[PDB]
Amino acid sequence: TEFLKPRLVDIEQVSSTHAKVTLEPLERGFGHTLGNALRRILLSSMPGCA
Amino acid sequence: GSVTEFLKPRLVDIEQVSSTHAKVTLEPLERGFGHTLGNALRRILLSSMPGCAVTEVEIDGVLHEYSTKEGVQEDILEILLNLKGLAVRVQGKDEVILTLNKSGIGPVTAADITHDGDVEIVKPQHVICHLTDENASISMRIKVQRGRGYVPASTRIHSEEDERPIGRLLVDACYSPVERIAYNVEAARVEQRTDLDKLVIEMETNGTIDPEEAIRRAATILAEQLEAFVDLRDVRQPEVKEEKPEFDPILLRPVDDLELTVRSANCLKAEAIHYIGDLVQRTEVELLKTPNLGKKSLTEIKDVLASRGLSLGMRLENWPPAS
Amino acid sequence: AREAKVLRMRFGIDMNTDYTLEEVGKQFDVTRERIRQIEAKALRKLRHPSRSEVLRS
Amino acid sequence: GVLKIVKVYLAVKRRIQPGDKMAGRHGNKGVISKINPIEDMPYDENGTPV
Amino acid sequence: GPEEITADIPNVGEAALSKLDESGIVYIGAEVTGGDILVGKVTPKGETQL
Repeated sequence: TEFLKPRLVDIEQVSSTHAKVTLEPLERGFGHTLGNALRRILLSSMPGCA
Repeated sequence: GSVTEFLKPRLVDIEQVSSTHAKVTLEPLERGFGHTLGNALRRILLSSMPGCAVTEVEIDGVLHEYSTKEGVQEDILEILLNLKGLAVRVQGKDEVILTLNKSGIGPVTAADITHDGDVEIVKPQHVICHLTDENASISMRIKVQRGRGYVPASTRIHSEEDERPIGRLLVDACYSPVERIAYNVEAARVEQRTDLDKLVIEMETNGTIDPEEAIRRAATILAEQLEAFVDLRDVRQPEVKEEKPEFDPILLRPVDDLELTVRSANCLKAEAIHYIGDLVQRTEVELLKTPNLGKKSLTEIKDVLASRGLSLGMRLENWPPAS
Repeated sequence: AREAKVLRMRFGIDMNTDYTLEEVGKQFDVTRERIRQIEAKALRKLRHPSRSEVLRS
Repeated sequence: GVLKIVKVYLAVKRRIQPGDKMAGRHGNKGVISKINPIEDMPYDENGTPV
Repeated sequence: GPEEITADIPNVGEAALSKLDESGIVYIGAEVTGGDILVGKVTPKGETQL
């Protein structure tokens, strides 16, 4: 009728800077959609001072 | 919380070129977002969309989909394929049965379908059949449901209708109402600043859905999916399923597995006896007071129970553990 | 014991030669019907376990 | 031999499963890999995918 | 002994008559899958000892 939600969530911090996040329950293309979206947001749409 | 600037996108003119082709323009957009929302909206529209489609079709005089009918220039398969691309718009239901009766010489279109007050047909000119002789007549029942993302008949092996008559012919479903989706960035001449873009979304559908609810549902799906990207508790699953059956697993099966007469089945269905777990612990005293249950039915029960090893009117006050 | 041996000896298992109601009724004093009674009661015991149930098929 | 025999003609319909040997007309051999949704396939200025 | 085509197949459930007729032959147009019965047939064999 609608859709499902991602339930299994894992996060491993290989330090304070490097990290890995995994989300298992996802439908077709959603992994890539959120992937590219978040990638395009994190690589420019982020504030920060320089 | 007090940071960032950012802007907000809004819907403008929805140029409806045709009943199938449309254009949705989003003007209030920057450069990064205007080109980022493109792929997101495109993918969600080219898949994650509702819509209605035909699932089952029952035709009179036809058993399987590999047969034919007298006076029909097209075989059954072709008719099913013609029902595959049937533009249907159901008002407020999830399953509708459209009856289609038509006789005499001439082509049978979607207009010959009995017009329902809930079903809205986009193209009543859709070719379905071609009756030849004037003595030929066809009467079929079409089932339309509301789903998402293909899902053919091969997926459902037999997980629907335990009996399902021979007349019912299963057809593949093309739920996604959207045919093609394109989008162009383009520099926006927004009478304000200077560095803004207007995400123009070129859309082509079947006419069974309007751009309004289409774009809003798509963005709704994107938002609901981004909702899990807020907090990250890393919730795990408890698992640890119990592996110790206290009683025989057969008692978990319904009375339909007993394979008995129709009368006895109706008596058990009227005596509130669904599973065999209740019949196995029901004495003959209570079975005698059951409406329309004589010696034949009682002997039927004891024979179909003793054969499976079980007895009648036992006691196991552990029902039902333990979910 | 007076039921395990009964079912075991009657249907003849783990002892090769199987005996009848008489040859077991004589070795257990009470003859025929009595030894059949217990033989039936043992069958009553096996109406809950699922091991032999699924082993049937 | 002996007695009666029974023949059963049943029809199945197979789709293009990942692994089917499909080729062109110029000795263009090939084996289908994956399935790949339409939502993530190469497109142009128009909606037309591939 | 000879082998007969019947619907009285030993060790069967309700799935027997589900696809098969009163004789033991599947109806024309029925949907069958890997495991289903098409023609009911039994062969004589005593002894077995058990």
